[PDB]
Amino acid sequence: GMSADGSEYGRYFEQLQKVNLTVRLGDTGSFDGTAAITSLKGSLAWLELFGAEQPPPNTLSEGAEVSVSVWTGGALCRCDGRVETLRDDRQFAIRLVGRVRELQRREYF
Repeated sequence: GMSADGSEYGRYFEQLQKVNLTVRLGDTGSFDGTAAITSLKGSLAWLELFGAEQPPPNTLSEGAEVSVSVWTGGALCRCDGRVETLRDDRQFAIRLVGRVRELQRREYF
């Protein structure tokens, strides 16, 4: 039902799994962190950082383009996204867009 649903995202992402957080910092650089999920509802997840390595103030925003990455048993499933609705410098949503492809695959021979 129309409640910002998902498709196959929860085949790769999970409610307690963790994701990279590549934030384009258009004025600064990038800020590329880690957070665990706490709640996953289709295209939407909610996050809690991983540690005291947190961004500068005023810098995160609710529609920052941010890109996620998680490993699930075969490749790197990464997805571009937006923040959707921030809550704090360490607690925030994300909304997956552009589908999740197997971009990377731990190139170790």
